[PDB]
Amino acid sequence: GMQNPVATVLLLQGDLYCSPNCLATFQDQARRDSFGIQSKVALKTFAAADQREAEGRDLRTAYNEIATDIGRSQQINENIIKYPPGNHVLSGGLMTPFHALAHGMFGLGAPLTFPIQNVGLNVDIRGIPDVMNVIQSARPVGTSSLDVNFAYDVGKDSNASWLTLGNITLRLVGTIDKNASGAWTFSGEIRAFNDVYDANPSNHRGWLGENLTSLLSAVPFTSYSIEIPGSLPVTVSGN
Ligand SMILES: [Ca+2]
Ligand SMILES: [Cl-]
Repeated sequence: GMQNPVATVLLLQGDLYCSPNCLATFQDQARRDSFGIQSKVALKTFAAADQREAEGRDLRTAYNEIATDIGRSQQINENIIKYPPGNHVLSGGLMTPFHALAHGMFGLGAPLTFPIQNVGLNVDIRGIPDVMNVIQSARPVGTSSLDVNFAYDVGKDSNASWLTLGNITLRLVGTIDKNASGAWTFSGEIRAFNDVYDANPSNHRGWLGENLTSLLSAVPFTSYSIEIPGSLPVTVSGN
């Protein structure tokens, strides 16, 4: 099998970590070794696997391949997988909040990218009064412009992404075509402002739970910026 027991345990735990049981299983591991080697190596593997999912790979395949590669070493220390130095990208998948968590403890404060299309937004503008108020403000019949920003609870769409981002600020930018009737169409795009990730584990207590938050309170962290590049084209109409 593997050249070491850390990789062996990773492969054994694949069915649980690459599932909805990931958090509970990781909490149990962290409790067992006091956020020790196996826990740190698991967390780094999650971040690596998420990175690979962001690049187009299958999560479980990516996870298994990283564990297998760790398995080529006879060593068992926490550096048998290194948190890489370059451009980290969040996939929006199962392991994304773990990747963000990993980044606060291993990423040296470097910015991370969360492509807007990976977040899982499904913004219903008609459900946002401050935006609808601006839409339906003093406008000429014909074409006019809209460019406004609004807070958004990402949990409206993805409890998961929420674990990483919480609230963010979105920008709606485009043009409105309106009738002499008062019927209108908006065509444009949603963009997102950068989000500060506060890597203090007390900010993550609800998700991480009592024991893990306690264990991580002892570990150094550096907060960082999450860049949320790109645009989501959208169309909205009303009266
Ligand atoms: Ca936020
Ligand atoms: Cl070793």
